[PDB]
Formats: sequence, structure tokens, C-alpha cells
Amino acid sequence: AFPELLDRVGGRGRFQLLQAVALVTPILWVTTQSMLENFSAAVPHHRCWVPLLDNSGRDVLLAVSIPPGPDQRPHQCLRFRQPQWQLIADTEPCEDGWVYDHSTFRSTIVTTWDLVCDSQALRPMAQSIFLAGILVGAAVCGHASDRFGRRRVLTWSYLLVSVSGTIAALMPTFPLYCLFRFLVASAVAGVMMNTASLLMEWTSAQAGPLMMTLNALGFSFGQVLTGSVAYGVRSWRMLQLAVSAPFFLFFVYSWWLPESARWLITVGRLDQSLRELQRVAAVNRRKAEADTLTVEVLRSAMRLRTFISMLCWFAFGFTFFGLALDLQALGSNIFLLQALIGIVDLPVKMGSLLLLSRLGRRLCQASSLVLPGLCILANILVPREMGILRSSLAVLGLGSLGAAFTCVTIFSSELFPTVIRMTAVGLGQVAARGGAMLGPLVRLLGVYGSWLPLLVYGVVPVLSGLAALLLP
Ligand SMILES: O=C(O)CSc1nnc(Br)n1-c1ccc(C2CC2)c2ccccc12
Repeated sequence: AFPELLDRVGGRGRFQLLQAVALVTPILWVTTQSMLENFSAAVPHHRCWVPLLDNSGRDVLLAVSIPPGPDQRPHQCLRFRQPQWQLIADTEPCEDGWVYDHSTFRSTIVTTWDLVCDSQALRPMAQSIFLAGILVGAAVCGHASDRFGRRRVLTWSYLLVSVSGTIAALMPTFPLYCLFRFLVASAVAGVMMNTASLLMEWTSAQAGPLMMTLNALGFSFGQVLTGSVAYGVRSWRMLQLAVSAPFFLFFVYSWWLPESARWLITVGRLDQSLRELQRVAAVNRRKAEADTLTVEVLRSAMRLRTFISMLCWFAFGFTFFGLALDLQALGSNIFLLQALIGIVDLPVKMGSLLLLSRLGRRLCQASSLVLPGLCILANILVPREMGILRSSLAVLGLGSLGAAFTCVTIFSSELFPTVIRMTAVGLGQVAARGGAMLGPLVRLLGVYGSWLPLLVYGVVPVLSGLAALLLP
């Protein structure tokens, strides 16, 4: 009887739009917390400290103390025991600290904790930890909202994000920074899950698509904000503070939004449900049918396809969250990137969807994985002088993976007995959040050659997409 009550109280109108506006400004700043590791953990050019240079012909002094490296650069991990003045065999690891290049970034976490050379694996692990935190928090919060309400959990998760972010920028050692970020990730996962549930709960008939696409396009405008606030704030201790502070301001105003009116009925909190419904009626201005509500009415109210879908989400997480958290290897000008991604994404997603869906439902699913995977794979062959070509195939490569998110959120999930779709979209997101933890771990394989990470990162989407043609 709840849909009839919702029709009696509103639908579309004013409040159902104010609520949407009030819970999407925070989803731009959840994508400034996830992809900040391209600007707060960026490896600059690091050389070895020398007593000759850098105080107790600059070019000759640099050439005599540091042996030449393989990639046409001074060595980043070794120095000469004694100035080899024979240069008009014996090398010792750096023992006086590195010297970094401060020309685009002032202080990253790499600069402050020396996560270079031998201690290199720790950098692709500080992201897998965060994704594991998101995975854990998206599973714990599921069993903590059906008993504590759907609005209180969001309000407290805002405060948790704010406090954990404001604390994580003031730690003196790596292990604690790898734990407070875990807490931030769990709270962020809770925020996203509850925002989606609240967005759908209050809306009927006009929500099947529109509502769950508004969360996914808040991410695309969020990237453009990461680029901008990093063009501006350049340090790393003043970036986490500036990103985590707005969540406290969101927490204060989050005390006025009404709670879900469908959860209040199944628990017996009829009186407050009535208060919430009448309050919503006044904002919606449809104060004509609301006189009907007199407690009693609310008292009466109180396999192959499945496997194909999971593989598709796994491939989005593995490839996107591994190749996008190192946009320093897909080209240059990191600030210009992370902003063209969303601007490409929205026109690309809309235009690709409109044209391809007319071919068929399976064709759109197939062409949204093989195309970006092949675009990424065809990036190795390009020589490192057509930057427009190497960067363009990267921008368009990563942007087109963002249309797989949409073409498997609404257009798909019908490939089942078709009762209701909130059965398997949930199980799909478990895979995508678990392929992201098994994500940047592939980037640990930069040794044994450097082409292999990109090769795997392009092959996996291609095989996953080509397996979708085997539906029967
Ligand atoms: O929880 C989920 O949404 C399922 S996978 C996941 N886990 N953490 C995050 Br953030 N994401 C994310 C899932 C999907 C997107 C699509 C391209 C627009 C994201 C874009 C930017 C940052 C994170 C994203």
C-alpha cells in the first residue's frame, strides 16, 4: 500500500527534487578522496644525495658522482663511493636520503616517507588497502542500517568521514596513515550505499533509471574537481584537510532531511512516519489528500547469465581502478587529465548508448568492453613521441570503460526471471569492489618488464567482453 500512499502524498514535485540536489553535492567530494593518490602520492624524479653537490660546472659534478641509468637519466638508486674523476663497478645504495624534484608538487607522501627504490611495493599497496576498506565497509553497513534507520547512518557516516579525513592528514608514520584511510574508505562506502537507497526509497514510477544514474554522473563531475583543487592546493597535508572539511558542513545540514517513510512502517514507528509524511506534504504543496492519513491506513499498510554479469563488473574494477590510479604513466599533464575524463564520459556514454542500443541489447554490452580494452591494448605499440596519440588513446580508453558502468546498471540486470532488479545489481558491485582490491596489485609487476601490466590490463576486458557473445 506504500505506492498508493506515495501517490497520495506526492511524486516528482518540489521535495523529491530538493532531496536529490541535497544528496549529490557530497558524491563529488567522495571522488576527490578516492583518486587523490595521483597527486598526493606522485613519484617525482629522485636522485641520490651527494656530498659534492647539494652543498656539504654542475653538469660535470652530477655526471661524475651518479652513474648513468638505463632510461636516459641519472641513476635513481645508486651513487659512487668516491668521485670517479677518471670520467672526463663499485656502487653503494643511497644512505643519506634522496633528493627530489620540486617543480610541480611540493610534498607528496613519497617525499615525506621515502617510498622509492627498495621500498617501492608499499605504494601500490596503500591503494589496495583503501579498496579493501571500501569492500569491508560496503558489507558491514548493510546489516547496520536495517536496524538503525536509513537517515541516522548517513548522518553519522558524514561525521566519520570528516573526522577520519581530518586526522589522517596529521599522522607521522606510514602504518597509521594506512589505517585511517581504511576507516575513511569504509565510511565512504556506507555513505554511497545509503545515499542510493534513500534516493530510490522516496521515489516511484520515475526512478527506475534517472535516480541511479544521478549517483554515477556525480562521479564524472567529481574527477573535474580533483584536477582543479590539485592545480590549486599542491601540498598533501593541506589537501586532505581541504577535501575532508566540507563533510562536516554536510553533516550539520543533514539533520533536516526526512527519513525513509517505508522503513518506518515495518518497524512500528507509525507516529513518526505520519509526521514525516505530513511534513513532506507541506513542502510538496499537495496538502489536499494528506487529510486522509489517520493512522489506520498506515496500520493496514504495515545461471549462465548470472556468471556473465559478474565477470563484466570484475573487469571494470580491475582495469579502471588499476590504470586510473597511475595516470602518470598514461601520458603527462596530470591536472589536465582527471578532468577530461568526465567531460569525455558524459557525451561518450550518451552517444554510444543511443546509437548502439538500437543494434541490440547484447550488442551494446559487447561493444562497451571490447572497444576500450582494445583501445588500451593498442597503446603499447605507439612510440613515445606521438603524445597526442598516446594520451588520446588513454583518455578515450579510460573514459569508455566508464560507459560499461552505465550499460550494466540499468540496460542489463534484466537477464533473469525478471521479478525485481535489486537482487543482482548488489552482487555485481561486490565483484567490482573486490576486483579493485585485486586491482593495483597488478601494477606491482613493473619488474620483469614494464609492458606486461598494460598488456594484462587490456587483455582482461577484451576476453571478458568477447565471452559475453557466448550467452547461449
Ligand atoms: O561502490 C561502487 O560504486 C562499485 S566500485 C567502486 N568502489 N569504490 C569506488 Br570510488 N567505486 C566506483 C565505481 C564506478 C565509478 C564510475 C566511472 C564513473 C567510479 C568513479 C570514480 C571513483 C570511484 C568509482
